[PDB]
Amino acid sequence: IRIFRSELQRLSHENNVMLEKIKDNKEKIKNNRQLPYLVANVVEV
Amino acid sequence: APSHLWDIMGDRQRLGEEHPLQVARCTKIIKKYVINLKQIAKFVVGLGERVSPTDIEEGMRVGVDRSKYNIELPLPPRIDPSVTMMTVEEKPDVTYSDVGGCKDQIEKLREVVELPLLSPER
Repeated sequence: IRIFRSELQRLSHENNVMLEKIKDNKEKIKNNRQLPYLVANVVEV
Repeated sequence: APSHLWDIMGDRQRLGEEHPLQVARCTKIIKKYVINLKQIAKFVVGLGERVSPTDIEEGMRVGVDRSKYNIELPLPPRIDPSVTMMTVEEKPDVTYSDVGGCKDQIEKLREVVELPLLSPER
């Protein structure tokens, strides 16, 4: 009984630790985005 | 003689990396500004350092830097035509009293043209 409830509480704690790593990756994406995008025509998908 | 006084600023107004600006026109404004070059090339940039957000208008020539494109100074639009620059004259030799006669055809032109310009409140 306590084992089932302990794995669900620790699951959200592990996601919160990985959430800070994703936020750091989002900052890297924002840093990798620079104002000029120029222009490109997409002729095929 | 006048060139010597302007050579002092030559260490700034010349060697600076700002002045080499690329002139272009902003096609789309998002409030990201889509700007089309003269080489048939476009890009998207933001404001500058001293650039005000209300100075940039739709369909206006906007100069940007040559290396890394960024808005620096706005420019008046319609820069292509060179023909109408010579159409404006200055100080015509014919005066107002050169037209001979007291004929009332003179009084009709001054009231519809000269009067609203000199006395707009009449």
